[PDB]
Parts: sequence; structure tokens; C-alpha cells
Amino acid sequence: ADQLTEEQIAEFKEAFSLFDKDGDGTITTKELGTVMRSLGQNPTEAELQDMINEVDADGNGTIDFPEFLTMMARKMKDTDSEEEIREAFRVFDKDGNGYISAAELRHVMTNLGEKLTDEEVDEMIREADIDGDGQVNYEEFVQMMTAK
Amino acid sequence: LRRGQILWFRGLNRIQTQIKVVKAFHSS
Ligand SMILES: [Ca+2]
Ligand SMILES: [Ca+2]
Ligand SMILES: [Ca+2]
Ligand SMILES: [Ca+2]
Repeated sequence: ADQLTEEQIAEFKEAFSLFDKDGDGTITTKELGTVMRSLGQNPTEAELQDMINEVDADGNGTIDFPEFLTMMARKMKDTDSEEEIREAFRVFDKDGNGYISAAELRHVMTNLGEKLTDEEVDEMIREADIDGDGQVNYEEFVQMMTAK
Repeated sequence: LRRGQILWFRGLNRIQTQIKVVKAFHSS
């Protein structure tokens, strides 16, 4: 528990609503599995049980706030920003044709929850489209992800 | 658009988190 400033409860609160589908005040097997599904994986039902049981200290079948912080305090794992670099490409390149297709990008919105219109879908593409080839190459992808 | 970094990048940032939560469950 390295979080002693109030401000941090404030931050954590917002975070809770991120996975709380039914805002029941508890994390359940249903909402757990939905979010992972978004990760592009097809976990089996038994996965919901095995995973929840491991974190569920009180054996009540769900994860509450106290059980939440314990993990957050020890969840300081260092992810090399590179881990998501190459991997993020494979997801976008659905058919692995060596290029990022517009149809493939469209699905990305759904994951981020941007609910972009046709206009904005085309707009983003223009930004990376250094040439009127109508497709986004690996080089263009990097230029855009070159944030920090 | 200038500074198109915000639009593109924003989404990248969330994905890092996506799996930050679950890693706790798996434990490597
Ligand atoms: Ca919930
Ligand atoms: Ca519990
Ligand atoms: Ca493709
Ligand atoms: Ca291009």
C-alpha cells in the first residue's frame, strides 16, 4: 500500500467503473470474461473460475475493494513499451497481408470506445497516408505511434 | 491535422492497461 494520498482513491474510483459492467460494487465472473474477450482471446468458461478463485481471498466468489488494492500495490511490473509495439501490429494486420487495411482499423474504434463516424475513419487514414495508396503501411503506422 | 499524435496515441495507451489488470491474476 504505497498509496497514502487521498487523490489516489479518487483516481482508483474512476478505474473501478472501467470493468464494473453492472456497477454492483463487486467484480463477477461475467464482466471479467467479457473484458478479456476484448483482448482478442477466446477463454473457456473454466478460465473464469480458475482465475477468480486465485485472487478471491475471502472465497466469496467475487473480488472486492481490499482484494483490489493488494494487487495494485504489487502490480508494478515493468512493461517494456516495446512489448505492445510489434504485438499491436499483428492485431491490426488481421489477414497478415503485410499492411493495415481500413476495414481492420474500423474494428479498433470499438475496442477504444471512440464510436467514430465514416468521416473520422477516413480522416485518421489521411493523416498517416503519406501517399495515396489507400492503405497504411508499417512505416506509416510507426510515424503515428511515435508519440513520446 | 497537426499533432495527430493525440488521436492515434490515446488508444495505444489504454491497451497497455488492458492487460495490466489481468497480469495480476496470472502472475507471470
Ligand atoms: Ca461489477
Ligand atoms: Ca472477495
Ligand atoms: Ca491487412
Ligand atoms: Ca500509405
